[PDB]
Amino acid sequence: KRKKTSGDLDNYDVLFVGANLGGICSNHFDKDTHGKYKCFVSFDQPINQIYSVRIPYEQQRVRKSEYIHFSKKSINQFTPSEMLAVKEILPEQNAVVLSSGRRIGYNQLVLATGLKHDFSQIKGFYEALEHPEHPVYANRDPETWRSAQHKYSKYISNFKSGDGYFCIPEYPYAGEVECFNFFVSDEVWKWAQHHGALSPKHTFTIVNANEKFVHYCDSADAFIKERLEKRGIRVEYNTKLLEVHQDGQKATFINTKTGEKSVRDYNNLYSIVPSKRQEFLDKAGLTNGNGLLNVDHQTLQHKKYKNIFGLGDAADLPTTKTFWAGWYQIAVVRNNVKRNLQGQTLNAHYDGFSKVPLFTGHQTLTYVAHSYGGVGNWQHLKHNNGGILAWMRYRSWAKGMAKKFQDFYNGARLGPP
Amino acid sequence: MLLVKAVKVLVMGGCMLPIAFGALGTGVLFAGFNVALSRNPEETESLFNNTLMGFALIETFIFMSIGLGFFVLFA
Amino acid sequence: MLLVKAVKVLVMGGCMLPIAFGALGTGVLFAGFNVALSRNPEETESLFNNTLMGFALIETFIFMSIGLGFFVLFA
Amino acid sequence: MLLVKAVKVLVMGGCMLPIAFGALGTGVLFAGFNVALSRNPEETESLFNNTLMGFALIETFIFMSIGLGFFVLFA
Amino acid sequence: MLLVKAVKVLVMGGCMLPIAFGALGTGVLFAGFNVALSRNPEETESLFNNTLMGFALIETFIFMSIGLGFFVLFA
Amino acid sequence: MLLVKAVKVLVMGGCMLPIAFGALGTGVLFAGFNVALSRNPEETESLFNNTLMGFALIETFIFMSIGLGFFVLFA
Amino acid sequence: MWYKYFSKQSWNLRVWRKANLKYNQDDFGMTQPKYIARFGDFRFRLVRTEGALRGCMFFVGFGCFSIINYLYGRYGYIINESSQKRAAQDLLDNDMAADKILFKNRVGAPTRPLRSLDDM
Amino acid sequence: LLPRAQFLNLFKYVTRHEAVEPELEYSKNYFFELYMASSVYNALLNSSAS
Amino acid sequence: CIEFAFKKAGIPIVRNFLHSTEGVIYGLPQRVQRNLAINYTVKQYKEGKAVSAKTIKTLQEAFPSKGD
Amino acid sequence: TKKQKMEVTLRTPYKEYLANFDGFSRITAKTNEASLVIQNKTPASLYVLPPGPLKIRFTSEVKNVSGDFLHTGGWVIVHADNTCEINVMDLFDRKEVRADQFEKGNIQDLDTLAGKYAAKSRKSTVRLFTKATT
Amino acid sequence: HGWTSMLSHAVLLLSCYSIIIMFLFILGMPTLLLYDFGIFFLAYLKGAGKYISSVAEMMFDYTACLVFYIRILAQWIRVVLMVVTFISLSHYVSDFDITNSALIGSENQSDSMNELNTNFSMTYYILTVLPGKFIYWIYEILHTFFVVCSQFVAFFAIVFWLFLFLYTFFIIEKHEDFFSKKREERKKKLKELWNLKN
Ligand SMILES: CCCCCCCCCCCCCCCCCC(=O)OC[C@H](COP(=O)([O-])OCC(O)COP(=O)([O-])OC[C@@H](COC(=O)CCCCCCCCCCCCCCCCC)OC(=O)CCCCCCCCCCCCCCCCC)OC(=O)CCCCCCCCCCCCCCCCC
Ligand SMILES: CCCCCCCCCCCCCCCCCC(=O)OC[C@H](COP(=O)([O-])OCC(O)COP(=O)([O-])OC[C@@H](COC(=O)CCCCCCCCCCCCCCCCC)OC(=O)CCCCCCCCCCCCCCCCC)OC(=O)CCCCCCCCCCCCCCCCC
Ligand SMILES: CCCCCCCCCCCCCCCCCC(=O)OC[C@H](COP(=O)([O-])OCC(O)COP(=O)([O-])OC[C@@H](COC(=O)CCCCCCCCCCCCCCCCC)OC(=O)CCCCCCCCCCCCCCCCC)OC(=O)CCCCCCCCCCCCCCCCC
Ligand SMILES: NC(=O)c1ccc[n+]([C@@H]2O[C@H](COP(=O)([O-])OP(=O)(O)OC[C@H]3O[C@@H](n4cnc5c(N)ncnc54)[C@H](O)[C@@H]3O)[C@@H](O)[C@H]2O)c1
Repeated sequence: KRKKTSGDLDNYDVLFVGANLGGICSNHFDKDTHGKYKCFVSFDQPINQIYSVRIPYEQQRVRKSEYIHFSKKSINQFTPSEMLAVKEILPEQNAVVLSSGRRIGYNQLVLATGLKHDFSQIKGFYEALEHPEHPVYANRDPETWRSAQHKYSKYISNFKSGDGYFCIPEYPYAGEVECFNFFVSDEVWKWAQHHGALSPKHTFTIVNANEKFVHYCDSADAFIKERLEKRGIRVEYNTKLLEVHQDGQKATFINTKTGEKSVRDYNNLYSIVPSKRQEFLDKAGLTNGNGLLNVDHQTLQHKKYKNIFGLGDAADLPTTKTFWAGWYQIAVVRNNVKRNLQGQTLNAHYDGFSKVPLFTGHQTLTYVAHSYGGVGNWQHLKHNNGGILAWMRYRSWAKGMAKKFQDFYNGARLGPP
Repeated sequence: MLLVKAVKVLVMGGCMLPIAFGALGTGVLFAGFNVALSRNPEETESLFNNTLMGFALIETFIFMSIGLGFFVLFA
Repeated sequence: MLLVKAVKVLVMGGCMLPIAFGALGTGVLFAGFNVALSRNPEETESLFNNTLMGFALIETFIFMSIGLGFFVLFA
Repeated sequence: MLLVKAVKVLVMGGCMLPIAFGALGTGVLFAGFNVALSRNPEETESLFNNTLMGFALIETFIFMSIGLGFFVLFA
Repeated sequence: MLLVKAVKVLVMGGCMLPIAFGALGTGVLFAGFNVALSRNPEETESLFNNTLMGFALIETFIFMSIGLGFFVLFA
Repeated sequence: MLLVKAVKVLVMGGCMLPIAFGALGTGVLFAGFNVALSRNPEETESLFNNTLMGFALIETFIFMSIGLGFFVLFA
Repeated sequence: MWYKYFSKQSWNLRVWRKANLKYNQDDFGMTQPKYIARFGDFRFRLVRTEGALRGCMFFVGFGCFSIINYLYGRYGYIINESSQKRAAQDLLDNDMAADKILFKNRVGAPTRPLRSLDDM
Repeated sequence: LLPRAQFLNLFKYVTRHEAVEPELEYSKNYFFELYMASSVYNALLNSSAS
Repeated sequence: CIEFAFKKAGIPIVRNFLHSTEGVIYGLPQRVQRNLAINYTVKQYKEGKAVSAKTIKTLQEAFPSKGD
Repeated sequence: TKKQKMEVTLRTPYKEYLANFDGFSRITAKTNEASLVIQNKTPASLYVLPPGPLKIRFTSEVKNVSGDFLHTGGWVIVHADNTCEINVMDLFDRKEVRADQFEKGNIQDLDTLAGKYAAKSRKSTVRLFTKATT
Repeated sequence: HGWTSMLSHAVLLLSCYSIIIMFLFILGMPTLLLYDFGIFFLAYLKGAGKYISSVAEMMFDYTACLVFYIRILAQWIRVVLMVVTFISLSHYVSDFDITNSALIGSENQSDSMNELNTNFSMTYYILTVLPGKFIYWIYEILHTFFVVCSQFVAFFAIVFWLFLFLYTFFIIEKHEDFFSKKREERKKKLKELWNLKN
């Protein structure tokens, strides 16, 4: 019946930059308008790892097929796609130039470039993460690993002895609460000390470059720091990982507060991949300070260049950069963008809702729900100390969530509401 | 009562029907995996993975049937 | 009572249905293994390995039902 | 009592169901042997040795059914 | 006796099921022998012997059923 | 008694099952013979003889079935 | 010079106590799942291998099955005797109701059970 | 021109152009002759004309 | 058969076409007959060791085979 | 990336008949297994044609060619860019068949494993050519 | 068994014991094979488990151990066919027709010789009925030969040959290779004698 729109055009009326969240919006943007518009999508990476199930994945509760998804799947068939990153953006002309060089015009622009991982911020990190034996671990799997490599699942298991370091980069970074696995490791490593699998002379410290774990929610961060001390874990703030030596297992840390760098032997190193601001967004005069998009906190519309929007992680929003937060940010963009093409007003406001689970134990978790003002809902930090209630919620997220991201990309299942 | 009870255990037996088709369905899947391998054995790991995956989906139905069985046997 | 028992023994007989499909399912898997072998007899090892592995899953369902049979027969 | 006996014998008849499928599975297995043989007769021995092996497993289930057959008929 | 004898003779009718599948397995086997013969007629006698040979494995189940048939028909 | 006679005539009907499978088996046999002839028409006479021969084996099951039927119908 | 004639191709395995130590138990078997709890971890920690564990549970299973089968014979009436007395009188109540509504011919044979639904 | 051994190992990877009328085991060796004879036949003409 | 002629025997495709036309060379016009001709010389190269004349072209002379 | 409707090339080591032609509508030949038909949009594939007949339909009559030939053997390749090339050892028309001139001294063969297939093929082509004339 | 006819009151004594010996020692062959594997015997049969539950695998391991024996015991039904098929032939031969009409100068005058003996069978007896009895005879014996010859092979080819091909093997790796190098050195020591062509 309907024919697939053309991709070999000079300009469009809507343009999405991103496939993880920029694809879910496009697929949602068409069904809301019934395909009255021709929209183009342009991502950079071919694969989208489901970081929302990263911890169940490290527990091998989620197979590699249910954790690895291609970017094409998120985008529908009607809308064309091309894996070329934007080389520059000219809001004054309402156009976008790609790496190849083909100028493309637009009427409304949606940016979902999020936070780009930069392994080069830490010398020798990627080369040690790719080694199938070295005890250096990270938050995502490199693209060189095949289906037979399961090094990701050996961070907690293969910690027989030595000094362990869980490093957190400088904010802004991706995976604030959905990649914190220092509560499950403690429970698993508490058993190893009981029957001798883990040497008694070991050291585990959390190297947090930032001053607080959760920046836009004081209730959650206060709970974390409260629980970390109750467990007996040590932390070091203002310190960020700088270099990793794969030969002698040396980790170079630096205290940004004092500027004093040190070298520490490691035997099990985990780090959340650090992000990096993209210059093409700063050269166009769109980001503000840190490098995030300067957009409205309610409508997500950019301050200047009203024809441009922004959501996901690249947006500067006083909230936790989660995925469920994206579910409420795509429903707003598809609404406002629908109103800009019709000249109508923008009646869609984003409340700042964000929902991400915090794994408090090997098989227990609690949801970190909070709005813009850090105010939590009925689910905020409930059944946190374990129990039958937290046990069931854990199984619902590990054994029943990865099977849902297939529909989200297909379109069979939309957001929560 | 006993009549409805007789049908309950009777349905419980019917669950062995997919078990039969699951056996036949497995032979066909692996028979193709063999032929698919002799054609181009360069993709052992690939074809092999795709094989077991499909088989896993089959056991889903098999377990689903048995689950339906005990359920209807007591509900 | 007596009839429910009569149905139980009958359900036990129904277990011989996968036994039938397992024979056909086996002949098919070994039929392709022959052809798959003649097409590329150099790779006897890999193909042959996949045959028995597939056979295992096939017979696995066979005895699974037999277990289910005696279960319903006494439970 | 007399009823379950009439059912016991009735189940024993069902044991001839795999006896039927085993015949069909054979014609299919031997058909693949001929085509596989016509394809590459130089490797007959290998193709052949695998044939009887498969068939051995085929009628094994057939005998297995007869076992359960007489069991339920007398147990 | 007469009641069980009625189901006995009925079970004996079940033995005519392999008689059906044995015919189909035959039609399929000779089909493979013919098509396989065309592709490589150089080994006609070889294929021919294996054809009838395979058929012998078909009437195996046939006689087995009839034997098992008359047996339970009187045992 | 009277029912034993009724099941006997009922079994006699069961003999029409191989008559059904023999028809399908025959069509399949000639289906392959057609394609087989097109592959190597130089030996049409050889393929043809093998075609009817296989069919003769099919009618064996047929005569075997009705024979059993008329027997059980009168014995 | 026996090591001169030793073939290093036997280093493919490291056999110790009838087990190869170069076995990827982290990717295959009952030991692959990393979501195992405190009990399952302490169980594998003791035996170090699923092949040895399965071997011992093979015999320990018959012990438990043969024991619970005895306790259910000796004991058991403590929890099921009520359901047996229930089905006893129930089996007599329905029998007594059958004789009331059933066609008995000149001999005591229910020759017309299909007379109606209640008779069936 | 690459030798026979290198040609066969390279030809087996052929999957875009189907070869089922003659099976790949036969086609690989046949088209090798065409690949080799074509160059030889062309070379002789150029040299003979020169 | 072109396939088995190469499998069970080292008969190249070109030699097969030659043997194929061998029986029909006279039926074909003289234009084609002059094309089906192979005559050259092969020497094992010392001053005068060997001088082989390749003229048969159908047997194990130009295109050797396993059967020969 | 892609090519126009189609292009066919029929070449022979001693003469080139069609360097590139687009008027033809369909091609049919006989392979070892069965007869095939190659026309526009035919997917990529390789073929090897024994010494059989080759018939090709022309939308516009081409000079000096009849459209019906008997080749002694050739290779066929259908490139990815919707292009098929026919290369045969030699080509001629049926009108120049000159039947009944076969078996004129080349009947003698050698009893070997290779001579067996040699005679086998020679007989197969004879029966083919005899039918091709009809 | 002919040479054992006078050794006892049962001509088939040595045969009735051997079928039992043949059964018990074949029954112990798999049991001794598991003892040889050791405590890991279940991995030798089924391989690596799938579920973390030991109770779950416990059931899948009982099946593999049962199947391990069923492959053996289920083959004794082949011996039942060979016996049943052999007895049916003896029953047909021992009950085959023999009368005074085939005897030369019979003295059994009381065995239907002086009685009126008609029948209700087809006439032309030696052309119609008597051949048919021989036709069935040829079927009983051809069906017997084909059965006993076939079930005999399938029994030993499955109980011993195939059974041991599945659960046993030989390694290709070696631990010591000192014959290969000693033969080379020895061949240089005898180089002069070989030059004389022995
Ligand atoms: C009931 C009738 C009884 C009849 C008489 C019986 C007599 C028996 C006598 C002998 C006793 C048995 C001996 C058993 C050992 C034998 C040897 C052996 O087998 O090896 C060890 C073996 C080890 O097991 P395993 O297979 O290795 O473990 C599995 C995984 O490895 C484990 O993996 P994991 O370790 O990694 O993690 C496990 C778990 C995580 O585990 C945990 O985290 C739990 C740990 C908590 C520890 C808490 C400690 C508390 C402190 C102690 C007390 C302190 C006192 C405090 C003060 C008190 C003051 C008074 O994670 C999970 O999520 C598990 C999956 C989800 C649970 C599935 C359960 C399904 C059951 C459904 C039944 C529903 C019934 C509801 C009814 C409720 C109300 C009645 O032990 C057993 O097998 C136990 C026996 C199991 C038999 C099961 C048979 C029954 C099947 C289900 C029947 C369902 C009910 C039917 C009736 C219903 C009627 C209403
Ligand atoms: C009516 C009767 C019907 C039944 C008839 C049955 C007749 C069958 C006869 C079969 C022959 C039996 C003879 C067995 C000889 C055993 C000799 C021996 O001891 O040598 C050891 C030998 C094992 O040594 P290995 O394999 O050479 O090497 C060992 C590795 O080096 C070791 O490496 P690893 O160090 O890493 O291993 C770790 C450890 C792992 O061990 C574990 O799994 C751990 C278990 C947990 C322990 C509890 C832990 C509690 C922790 C509490 C912690 C609390 C602390 C709390 C904190 C405290 C704080 C202060 O492994 C072990 O050390 C244990 C291995 C020895 C287990 C012995 C199992 C066999 C017992 C059989 C009992 C039957 C007796 C009667 C026999 C009757 C004969 C007429 O045992 C065997 O090999 C057993 C083989 C059995 C094969 C035959 C199976 C026959 C199956 C029959 C059933 C057929 C069913 C189907 C029938 C169908 C119809 C017919
Ligand atoms: C201008 C016109 C002038 C002429 C016009 C008139 C022409 C004459 C018209 C005829 C009038 C009626 C004749 C009445 C007088 C009969 C007197 C007599 O001695 O009969 C005794 C004789 C025995 O009866 P019986 O002693 O009274 O016992 C009473 C019951 O049978 C007892 O009941 P039961 O059930 O207990 O008995 C068992 C039953 C058993 O059940 C059976 O009946 C067995 C049937 C199985 C065989 C059936 C197939 C036979 C034909 C196959 C040929 C087919 C070829 C074409 C195939 C095309 C396929 C589409 O019977 C027997 O066992 C009989 C065994 C003795 C016969 C076997 C040995 C014979 C030797 C044959 C060798 C032939 C070589 C050539 C020699 C020629 C000169 C002698 O009666 C007959 O058999 C009647 C025969 C009628 C002929 C049937 C058709 C024969 C076709 C042969 C074609 C080949 C030759 C072509 C010639 C073409 C000429 C144009
Ligand atoms: N835990 C982690 O480390 C992590 C990392 C990435 C994403 N996530 C999850 O993903 C959720 C949403 O992800 P997101 O949409 O905010 O960002 P993203 O990580 O999904 O990347 C944005 C998409 O646009 C592409 N992109 C980036 N720069 C581009 C450029 N110049 N040109 C073209 N394409 C470009 C990316 O390849 C990607 O397809 C987040 O809420 C978070 O939960 C987590």
